[PDB]
Amino acid sequence: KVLELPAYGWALKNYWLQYVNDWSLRKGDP
Amino acid sequence: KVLELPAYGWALKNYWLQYVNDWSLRKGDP
Amino acid sequence: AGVVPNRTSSTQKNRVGVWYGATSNDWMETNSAQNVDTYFIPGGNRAFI
Amino acid sequence: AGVVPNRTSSTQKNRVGVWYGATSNDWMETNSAQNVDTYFIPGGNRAFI
Repeated sequence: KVLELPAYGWALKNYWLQYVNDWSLRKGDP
Repeated sequence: KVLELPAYGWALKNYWLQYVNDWSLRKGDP
Repeated sequence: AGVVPNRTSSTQKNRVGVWYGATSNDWMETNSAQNVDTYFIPGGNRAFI
Repeated sequence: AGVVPNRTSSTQKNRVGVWYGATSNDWMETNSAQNVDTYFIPGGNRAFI
């Protein structure tokens, strides 16, 4: 029988590329 | 029997939103 | 193909489906996004092809 | 689910398929695009989900 054992102990790290300078508000501008 | 008649004569017109000011090369700069 | 809806059992409007293969929405990324309007999502999303 | 590949007839590696529903490419649009690099496409295209 397959019991519901706990999940794998992930070794987690943060991998992010922050969106900066609010350039989406200035699309198509000089 | 179905023949191969000329396609519909559409009244085509140009609808475009031009990409301007080369903003894709400055994705993140102030 | 000489297909007119409801002309025949196989051309009934409830028996016709559409499949499309798309892998990009460059319009939303580049052209439509220079000014977001009321038709941004209907006109840009690949769901509407 | 206790699924170990190749341990039963129904879990042979060539008999398993993957289906995913995605409707956005936000990373490609905004984050990954601030500096296009070697993993832009493999890391931003929905085909790789």
